[PDB]
Amino acid sequence: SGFRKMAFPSGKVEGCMVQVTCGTTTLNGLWLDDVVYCPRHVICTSEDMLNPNYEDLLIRKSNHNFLVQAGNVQLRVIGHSMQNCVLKLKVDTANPKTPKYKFVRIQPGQTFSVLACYNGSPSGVYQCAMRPNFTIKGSFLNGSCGSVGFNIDYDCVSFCYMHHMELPTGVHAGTDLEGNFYGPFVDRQTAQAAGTDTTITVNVLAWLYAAVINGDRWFLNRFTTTLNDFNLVAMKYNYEPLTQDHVDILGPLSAQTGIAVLDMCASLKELLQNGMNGRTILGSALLEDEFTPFDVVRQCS
Amino acid sequence: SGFRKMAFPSGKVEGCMVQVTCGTTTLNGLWLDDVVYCPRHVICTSEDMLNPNYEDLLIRKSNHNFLVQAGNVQLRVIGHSMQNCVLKLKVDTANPKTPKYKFVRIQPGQTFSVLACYNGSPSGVYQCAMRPNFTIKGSFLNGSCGSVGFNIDYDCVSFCYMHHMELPTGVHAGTDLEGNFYGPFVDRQTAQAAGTDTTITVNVLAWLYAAVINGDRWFLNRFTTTLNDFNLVAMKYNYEPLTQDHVDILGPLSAQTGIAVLDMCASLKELLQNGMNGRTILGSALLEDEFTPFDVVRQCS
Ligand SMILES: *CC(=O)N1CCN(c2nc(NC)nc(N[C@@H](CCO)c3ccccc3Cl)n2)C[C@H]1C(=O)NCCC(N)=O
Ligand SMILES: *CC(=O)N1CCN(c2nc(NC)nc(N[C@@H](CCO)c3ccccc3Cl)n2)C[C@H]1C(=O)NCCC(N)=O
Repeated sequence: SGFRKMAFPSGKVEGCMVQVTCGTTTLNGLWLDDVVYCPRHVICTSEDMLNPNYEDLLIRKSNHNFLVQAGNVQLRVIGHSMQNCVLKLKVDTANPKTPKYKFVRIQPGQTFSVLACYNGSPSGVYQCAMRPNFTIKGSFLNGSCGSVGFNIDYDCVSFCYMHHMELPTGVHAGTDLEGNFYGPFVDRQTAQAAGTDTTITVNVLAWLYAAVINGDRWFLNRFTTTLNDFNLVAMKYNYEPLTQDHVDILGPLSAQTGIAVLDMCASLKELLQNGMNGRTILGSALLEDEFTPFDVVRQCS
Repeated sequence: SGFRKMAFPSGKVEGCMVQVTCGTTTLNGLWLDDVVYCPRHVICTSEDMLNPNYEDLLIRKSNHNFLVQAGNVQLRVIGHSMQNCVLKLKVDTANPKTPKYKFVRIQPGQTFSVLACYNGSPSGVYQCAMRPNFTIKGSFLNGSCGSVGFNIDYDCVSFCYMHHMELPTGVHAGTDLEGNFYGPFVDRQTAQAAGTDTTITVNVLAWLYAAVINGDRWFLNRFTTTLNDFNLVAMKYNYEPLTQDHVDILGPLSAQTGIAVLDMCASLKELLQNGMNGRTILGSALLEDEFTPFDVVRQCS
């Protein structure tokens, strides 16, 4: 019983966090086997933030310009290279704490855990979702760059996010672990701003199933809807279209609760049109969209 | 920027989780130095749940009736003893991953991280608060007993909670690590139920300061209030009394934002009396009370 924003246990990722310093710039890196990954803007000088040519900046560096510290131990850099917007620092020691891992890029609407770090030291763990506009609503302060996002499945860490910047609205942008940005953001000074966002409909429906599994039933009704008629309502309320694949993915939660997916859609339509009339679902007075169907199944009975 | 329900990194606690089996009952234990701690109801037989005499149940046991597994390694039990509602199983191996730790009992209104576990294997981490009625609104399934709650300060884990049961409303009850229950709950079959709860006023005020630090200002006003006049409003809305100590504890957040505590109280009074008129604070449409002043300071700029 209960339903919380739950992250994956962070220990396997804690043992990978290091501090990378270049000049007077310090941020976090990720140490896997004998490579340390970090945002390439660690080599950016405050003099040309407008259009850094990173190829130029990096050719002017040697290995000894990179200070890597794992706890109280300094790691000798023996190679450096750029991959898209990430730097790869080869070190002379393989991390003995390297978990089984993968680099996976996630979709908008999928969730992951973030281990926020400062000066290579982990400070907290929380759950986040990739928004439809490829930002994340994180919690990060200055120096958090290089903190990572990840999911864990049977002892294997799938890294999906490395933090690079805060946008003007206070939301966050970064890359996958191959250095490729999520969304149109760039690691150079621009008035870049998050494009218009939408609500993740399949996740709101998953969360309504969580609520029914946990005994919140007040929002149910005897009605059904067609997919097409529901999607006309979704569009009006800035919700993403619900696809037949989404309906199929919600199949197990449907079967467990005995509520057809299009019957739940009729409830969501009524909540969008009427509001909640001062009631709450799973302790929230708004419709929550940062739990996937997988998240609900993992957490709920 | 941003404000999330953030837990402490869980690695130091993951390395302490083990599985304890007695008969056909399995739950989690906590392995620190050469002792494993777990709920004593692991020795309860389904035949007398009504008034188990645990002293009797334990005298009838030997060391070999306790199976302790740390990962894939079985730990030899060499001593067993009861302390209040916890069992202490002495094993022949000190946990090499034991962190610096303390056993601390927390107050209602204080927060902590929970590492939910099943069969000695960690599954997720989340943040929780001790409610004024000494329950916690956790997320736990069958077999979660023995999962712990904790805070971390400069490499030292202060354990404050061990999970023992779900109450009929779906909230959770357990003990400190000395085996003493939080609240009036008992590890025997009763219609025990959570007593009436209240909202943690000092934490709501801390969270309004977080919102101002993060640029949500719409709820501020030019008014002030006296402490006595605010507390008359608090009582009406089932909020805890605000003490002068609470006002003092909010001093740093007051100073950083330039908003006097009693000025923020005037805003909270207006939010209680008027509602939010369809607006949100820090992504919530209700007043959040599970962030302490310390939590806000740790997370915010
Ligand atoms: C992750 C982290 O700890 N960061 C983000 C990067 N960094 C920073 N500082 C400043 N000060 C002027 N400016 C930037 N500008 C961004 C572009 C935004 O358009 C930039 C510019 C050049 C190269 C790379 C980048 Cl990301 N970046 C310090 C620090 C931080 O959190 N800064 C807050 C603002 C931000 N845009 O991240
Ligand atoms: C933590 C955990 O994994 N638990 C909780 C304890 N346990 C359980 N099962 C059952 N089945 C009938 N009953 C109880 N009763 C509680 C008292 C509630 O009044 C009890 C009775 C005797 C001794 C100790 C206790 Cl806690 N407990 C299984 C399992 C679980 O989560 N059960 C759900 C219900 C509950 N009360 O925890």
